[PDB]
Amino acid sequence: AFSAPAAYLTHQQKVLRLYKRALRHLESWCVHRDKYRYFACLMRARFDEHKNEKDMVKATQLLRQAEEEFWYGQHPQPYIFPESPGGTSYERYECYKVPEWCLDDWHPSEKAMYPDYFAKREQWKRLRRESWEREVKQLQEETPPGGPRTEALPPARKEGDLPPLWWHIVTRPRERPM
Amino acid sequence: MNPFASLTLTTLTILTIPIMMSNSNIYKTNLYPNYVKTTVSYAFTLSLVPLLMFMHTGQEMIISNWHWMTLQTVELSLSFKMDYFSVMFIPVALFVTWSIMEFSMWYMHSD
Amino acid sequence: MLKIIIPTTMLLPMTWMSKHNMIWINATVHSLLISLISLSLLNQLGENSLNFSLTFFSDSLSAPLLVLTTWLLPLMLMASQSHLSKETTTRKKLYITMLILLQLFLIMTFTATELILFYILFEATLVPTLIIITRWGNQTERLNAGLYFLFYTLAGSLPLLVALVYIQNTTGSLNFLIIHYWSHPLSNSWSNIFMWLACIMAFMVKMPLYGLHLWLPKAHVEAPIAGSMVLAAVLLKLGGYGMMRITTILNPLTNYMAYPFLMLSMWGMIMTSSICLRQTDLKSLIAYSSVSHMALVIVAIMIQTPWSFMGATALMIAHGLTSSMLFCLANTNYERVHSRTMILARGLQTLLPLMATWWLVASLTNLALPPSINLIGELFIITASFSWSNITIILMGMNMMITALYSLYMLITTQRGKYTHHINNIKPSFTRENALMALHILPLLLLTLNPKMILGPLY
Amino acid sequence: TLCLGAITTLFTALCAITQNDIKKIVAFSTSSQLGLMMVTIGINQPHLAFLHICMHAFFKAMLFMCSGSIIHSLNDEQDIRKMGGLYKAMPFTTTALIIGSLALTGMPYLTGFYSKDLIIEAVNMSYTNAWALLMTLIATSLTAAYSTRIIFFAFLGKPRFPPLVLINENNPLLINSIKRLLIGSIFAGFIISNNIPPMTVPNTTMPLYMKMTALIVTIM
Amino acid sequence: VHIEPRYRQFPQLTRSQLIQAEFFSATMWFWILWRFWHDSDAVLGHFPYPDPSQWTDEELGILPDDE
Amino acid sequence: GAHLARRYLGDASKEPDPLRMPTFPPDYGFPERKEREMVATQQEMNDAQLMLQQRDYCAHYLIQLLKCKRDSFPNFLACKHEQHDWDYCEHLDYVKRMKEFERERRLLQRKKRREQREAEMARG
Amino acid sequence: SFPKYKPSRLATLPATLDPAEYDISPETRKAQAERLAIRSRLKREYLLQYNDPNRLGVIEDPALIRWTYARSANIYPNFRPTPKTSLLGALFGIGPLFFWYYVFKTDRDKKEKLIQEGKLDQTFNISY
Amino acid sequence: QQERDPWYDWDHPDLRLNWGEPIHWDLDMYIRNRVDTSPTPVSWNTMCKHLFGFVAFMLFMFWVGEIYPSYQPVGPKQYPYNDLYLERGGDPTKEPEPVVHYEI
Amino acid sequence: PDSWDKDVYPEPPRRTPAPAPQTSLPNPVTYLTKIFDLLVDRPVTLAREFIEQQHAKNRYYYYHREFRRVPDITECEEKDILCMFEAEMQWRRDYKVDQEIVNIIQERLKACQQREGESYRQNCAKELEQFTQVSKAFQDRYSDLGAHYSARKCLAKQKQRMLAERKAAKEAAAA
Amino acid sequence: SDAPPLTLEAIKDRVLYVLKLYDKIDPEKLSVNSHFMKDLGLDSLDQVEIIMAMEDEFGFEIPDIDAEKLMCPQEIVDYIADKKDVYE
Amino acid sequence: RHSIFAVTHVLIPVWIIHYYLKYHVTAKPYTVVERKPRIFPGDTILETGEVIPLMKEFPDQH
Ligand SMILES: CCCCCCCC/C=C/CCCCCCCC(=O)OC[C@H](COP(=O)(O)OCCN)OC(=O)CCCCCCC/C=C/CCCCCCCC
Ligand SMILES: CCCCCCCC/C=C\CCCCCCCC(=O)O[C@H](COC(=O)CCCCCCC/C=C/CCCCCCCC)COP(=O)(O)OCCN
Ligand SMILES: CCCCCCCCCCCC(=O)SCCNC(=O)CCNC(=O)[C@H](O)C(C)(C)COP(=O)(O)O
Repeated sequence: AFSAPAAYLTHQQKVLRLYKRALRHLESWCVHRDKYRYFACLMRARFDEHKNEKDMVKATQLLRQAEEEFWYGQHPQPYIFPESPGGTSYERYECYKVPEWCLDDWHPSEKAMYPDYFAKREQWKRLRRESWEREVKQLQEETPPGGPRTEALPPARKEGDLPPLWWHIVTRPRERPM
Repeated sequence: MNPFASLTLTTLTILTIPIMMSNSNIYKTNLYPNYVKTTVSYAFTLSLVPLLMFMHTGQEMIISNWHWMTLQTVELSLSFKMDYFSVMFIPVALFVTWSIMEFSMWYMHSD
Repeated sequence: MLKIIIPTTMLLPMTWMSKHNMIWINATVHSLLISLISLSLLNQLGENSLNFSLTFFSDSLSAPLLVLTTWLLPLMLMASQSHLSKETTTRKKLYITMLILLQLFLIMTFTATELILFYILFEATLVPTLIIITRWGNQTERLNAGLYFLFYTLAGSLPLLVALVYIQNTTGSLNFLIIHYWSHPLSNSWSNIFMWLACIMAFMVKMPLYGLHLWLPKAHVEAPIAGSMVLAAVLLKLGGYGMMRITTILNPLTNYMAYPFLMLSMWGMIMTSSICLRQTDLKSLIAYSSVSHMALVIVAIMIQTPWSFMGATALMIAHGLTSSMLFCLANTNYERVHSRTMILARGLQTLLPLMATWWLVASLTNLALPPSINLIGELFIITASFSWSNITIILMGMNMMITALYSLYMLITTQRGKYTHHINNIKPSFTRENALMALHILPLLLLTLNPKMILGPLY
Repeated sequence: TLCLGAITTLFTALCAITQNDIKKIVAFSTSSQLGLMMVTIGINQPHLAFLHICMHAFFKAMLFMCSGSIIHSLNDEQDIRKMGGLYKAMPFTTTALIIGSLALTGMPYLTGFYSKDLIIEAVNMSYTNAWALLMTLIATSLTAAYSTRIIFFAFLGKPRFPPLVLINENNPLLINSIKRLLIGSIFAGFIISNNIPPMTVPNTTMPLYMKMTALIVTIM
Repeated sequence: VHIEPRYRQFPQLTRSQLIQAEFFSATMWFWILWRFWHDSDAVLGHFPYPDPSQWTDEELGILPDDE
Repeated sequence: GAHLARRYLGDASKEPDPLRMPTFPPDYGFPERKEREMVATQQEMNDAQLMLQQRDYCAHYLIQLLKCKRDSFPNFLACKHEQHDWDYCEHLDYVKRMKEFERERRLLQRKKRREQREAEMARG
Repeated sequence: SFPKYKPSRLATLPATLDPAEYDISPETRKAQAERLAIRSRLKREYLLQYNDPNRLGVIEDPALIRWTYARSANIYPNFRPTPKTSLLGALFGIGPLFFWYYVFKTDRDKKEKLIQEGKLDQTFNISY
Repeated sequence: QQERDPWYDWDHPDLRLNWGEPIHWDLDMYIRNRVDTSPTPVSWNTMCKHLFGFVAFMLFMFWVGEIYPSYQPVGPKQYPYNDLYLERGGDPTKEPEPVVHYEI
Repeated sequence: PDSWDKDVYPEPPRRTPAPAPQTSLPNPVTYLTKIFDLLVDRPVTLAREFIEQQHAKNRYYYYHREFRRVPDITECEEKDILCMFEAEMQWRRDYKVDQEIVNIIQERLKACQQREGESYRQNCAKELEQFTQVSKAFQDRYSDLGAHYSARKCLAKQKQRMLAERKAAKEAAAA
Repeated sequence: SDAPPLTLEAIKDRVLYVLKLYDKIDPEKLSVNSHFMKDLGLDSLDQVEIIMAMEDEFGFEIPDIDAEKLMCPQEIVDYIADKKDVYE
Repeated sequence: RHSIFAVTHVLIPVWIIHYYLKYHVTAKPYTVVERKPRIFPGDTILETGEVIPLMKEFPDQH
């Protein structure tokens, strides 16, 4: 959710993802810890059996058969973490995340409360306004003429700058705002 | 006169008081959940009486108090039925609701 | 009843004689006072109508419509003083003049005792609405919309005039009382069939019917806020009032002649309810909801039973109020975002809670929640149709489900979810918008307290 | 009505005996109970259905509250595969859930007896559809089948939750509410059943293999 | 009361909750046993089921295949 | 169950029809049948307002039980003899119905066997 | 070995079961690189406006405007009367009307015939 | 829209849409508050077969049990006054056919 | 009370049984009723007494309007608009009164159903018969007029009914 | 009440607790900055198992992307800290 | 102030409802209707004073 993706997934990445999915679904099937450890060790041995294969065609065929077998033997109701895309509390707190710019519309009587917080917010706004031009200049200098080739972004290079496009990453509301 | 009607209507009327008070300076404080729980408890213990009257004498009633509108030969009025089913299910529902609100005072403490 | 007509003709020059920064205040105050005065026509005899003079009379069907129009004008004035802030004084006065003229024509339309005068004013209402739509719109399509809104009306209403004068050459009078007392049956002949069609088609296209509804989405979308209010709240009810007044002479030809129109109304109500689901725009959804409700009203008028008439009157009033409120709610978001797309601004409940409450109440009253007058009218119409035929309920039932769906769909799309992450100009709601919402919604509940005022003469 | 109730209760119990989300299990449980209520209505026993409503409210609400307490204790976790041994970690909720489940299954003298036993007896001795009766009996068995699944996967065995233990139930509000509903689900059936007038002709002459068939299917 | 986490240790219990749970389980079992002792019929039935085959032919009013 | 198995899997003509029953005269094999006695009159049952299904030949014990329950209200455990009497009367009615069912069943089978024997005798 | 999974319109094929990804080729790698470049350029164009402190307003998305225009106003200019369109329009716009007319006419004719005979049990039908 | 990757940093996380990319013609139908086309653990034309078989078998078994009902070996219930003629509707000026029940 | 008339809305003599307790346990509903009386019924009675005292110091009368009898539509000339207007007004008043009569009968029937408890099917079938007669008469009077009803339409329907009755009687006399 | 305000010290302590308890790592040789491939001798499957163990310990799932690039305990604790919004 | 909640949330509403039911709802016919109380053989009616007869001396068996 943070690192920019690539144009494709390599064979190693695909087999690692299959291994993780298989272990998760096996843990879903084997509720108890000892049985899960037994069958996870068996699964690890099964994966390690073809660890040093160098025939790429054979490795691809093995991966295809393994994924077909996994899809046949997948758990219809796999365990999902509560805050995962399928969890029971996936987007539960999205209704409490208010964006920061809303504070700009507060009444002066409301801003009379919390003076120090608004002073700090003013300092942050001044910093962002000062750094924006250097950010955009660095972005326009560090890119090929045909635009960016990937979604990754460069860091701050000299001591006086901040990483480009940092405001909306740093000023996320919270994990649990209210 | 015949406290059956008065109590049966009161147990439903006093449930609406916190809804009317949802605008006063009690809805903006932290005492509102306890206020609603206490109101439900009082409603339940008040509704326990018509149940006793029914289990004693088997008394049932209909109260057509407000005449809403009449369309030709049809008449539509605010009528309440206080037979066995109503006077038996009201206390059970109020008891369950009181328990659920007391539980929610703890389960929803961080909302 | 000149005590209501004259104050509007005095609202005109005082609007034209006001200061540059005091036109809105005077207009709003005196329009509210005129509405309060017009609230005195609700005292209706159960025997017959109030006949003030030889030209103007008031019935139990006319009074709620008059009150609705007189209450509408201040709301339109309140909603119009936001996008007209940058306008010049003369053009603001011209806009208020158009609104005042439209209200005056509507008031004189709803109480004219003679059919030719009623037609004259019911057509005079076209000019101010067309001027408003084609002059104070926003997009380039408004002109086209105006053209439609004109011709779809006129091509349906020019034959009616001929029929009217023909009636005056045969019966000898066009006064409503004489027409009702001296009414005689119409024989089954091609001449009488075409007379029926001529008398019916104008009010059918003014509802509009399912096959003749193409002008309504254009007119309601490209018009300004006040134009949409007046179009969807009162200007649609002109066809229903005209049909309820004119069906007296059409019997017994109506029973044979109503089959195609009833079929069209039912199937088009289903079709427009289904269309509301797959809509990318926000005002078009409300326009098609208006089409569905007016199709239900058409069915009620066509089956021609007292319960159907009561339900038709109640549904007309309730739909006018609800559609006006929905259009205002959409206009607030349009002013915030400067776009009409529904999925552009999302999750507005976390930013505008009170507006979310207003949206919820409007959506609830749109899907006929009991005991609101919307459900009263809908249920009376449904019962009358069931008496007419036991199969009709199926269609009606289907509509109900679809109705709720799309209503909640809108309420879920614009209010719930997460915000768009890149619209940072959603300022807190002003007092004017909240006051407009409250003045829209409170009369609905106050009327559902005492429904007999809006049930028409058949009560 | 009888056919709809029978198919509903059987299908819902069959779906319940497999679910892993505890709230889903109790939701299918109450759906099956509603199906049984409609079965009771279909055999012309409305007062038995009303009594079943009154009895079911108590222990079903208590079961939901116990499930909610378990969920809140384990950092909002609802899958029974990640809740291990709570028999001793949460004693009061364990007792409440056990009592509520026993009342739901038709323990011969709890609040669920004076309703479910009479309903089953009335279904057995009525001119009804045979298939509906068979589905009702199978659903009665599946009720205990999913109840013991809840108990076994939620309170027995070894822990499976995250190592950081935050299990704490020493809060007077939760204890008092669960205690009130527990007293209700223990005594309200006997209190109510003995205080209402007879609204139906009771089934008095029954074969022994049919009088106790509810207990037989529950134990099986 | 203040309860601290354990991190792979048994949670800190209290005497009050234990005695409450034990008392309620005990009273449930006592009520069950009391009701079974006093109203056993409600489980076992009160009146015997007659055997239809063991009814003599005369009380049902039939003739032995004669007329 | 066993009656259902016999009727649906065996011979249907040898078993009574629960819908149309009794199909034999009430005095076929009986020399005298005394009319069943009803204790409570219509007016008492109407005043007590029992039900339209509780107004059988057993209603007297039900009326007595309802009365004794009403006077002894605060203690609801004082009505055991009356409840037992009502249950016993219900049981007697049920065993009477079982007697009628069995009588009809064996009467039908005897009639069919006699008809078969007569046909076999007349075959010659 | 194992029962094959066949996709449908409402249950599509999983990515892990798609032969289209195991059959790698330099052309496919180039295509994926171009797709990633397009997505990255669009994301950069969005983010440059998104984090701009000066701008205050709605970021106008050309894609959304294009979608709404295609769904609303670009339909009639691209419409041609063809046998498929003509048949579909005639059916879906006339057939339901005639079907409902026939159904309601038959029901009302039966009801009127029963009324004329005098066998309908119309008692207590005070309200209509 | 449900099949789209949930862990990607979408510009619109709820709709799972990036800014500027082409939008599906039927997006409002696939907004994942609506019609879902995600892969299923059990293939289509197999869920349909199983569900249709279950419902058809249930309906057929209900019908066959309706014509093979279950009852108890008892006679019809007896009621004292001509099967409660006066209370089951009345008409006290017709003297209905007597219904006599005898002891057994 | 004395407000409504006891013959238009009749009720049975209200026979109620006497309390005959058979236990020494304190009956709780009696204590609760006494507490309710002493705590609620007395203050409201005093308030009503005060309000009636205030009302008695200023009493005025309102009179029920009595309408004359005007010629009906049968003796109205075809094109004489004034007599037709008078007949139409009288017919509408009669229609409203007829509807209120039906309302009274329906209220009687509802009281019948509620009061008789479980034996409602037999005790007050007389109210059912009265409602059947009243509903049949009202239907034969104003069944199929529809909206835009008038005295002329009712007269035409009545004329058709009398013609049908005359034809049926003449045909039956030829049997 | 609810969970205490988790801090960086607790996160690091728990991460080192689970890692040094792994049977493929010598408890006396691993440090905060100990790379898995370089100075611990592990392959990709072991790193996947370590990530799964972290997920089970902290009760949240790390996506497959952003988990391929957590190669030392410091990176894991930093990722958890960034996601859970801890101060100290 | 110990128990003013009862007098402000129970006593006042019950007073208002009792007044409204006693002097306004009851003033109209057929507004509050109670089912006729059950009469058993043996009870004596209050107003009339008559006593219902025993039900036919039905036979008992211990
Ligand atoms: C008589 C009237 C017609 C009868 C109704 C027939 C079906 C009507 C057509 C339904 C319109 C639906 C389209 C518009 C709504 C928007 C779509 C929508 O709701 O989203 C689908 C949404 C998402 O599914 P989830 O499982 O919750 O996904 C969660 C995981 N992400 O699910 C739904 O809401 C679908 C609901 C559709 C119900 C259709 C089936 C109903 C058929 C019932 C027939 C049986 C009748 C019972 C007989 C009783 C015996 C007398
Ligand atoms: C949004 C567009 C809608 C368009 C609606 C327009 C159609 C309106 C219906 C027809 C209107 C014309 C009817 C004439 C007006 C009534 C006058 C009348 O009744 O006189 C008739 C005369 O009737 C006619 O002459 C009618 C002729 C029609 C000519 C124009 C045809 C217009 C189109 C025909 C089809 C329209 C109907 C369906 C349209 C549906 C909407 C698309 C009697 O003749 P007499 O002189 O009295 O002699 C009889 C005794 N010997
Ligand atoms: C419950 C669900 C069903 C069970 C799931 C079924 C899955 C079946 C498993 C069978 C596995 C196969 O056949 S697929 C055979 C896998 N093919 C290969 O290993 C060839 C190339 N190997 C490498 O690149 C590296 O050694 C690598 C392994 C990536 C490690 O690298 P790291 O050092 O970077 O971790």
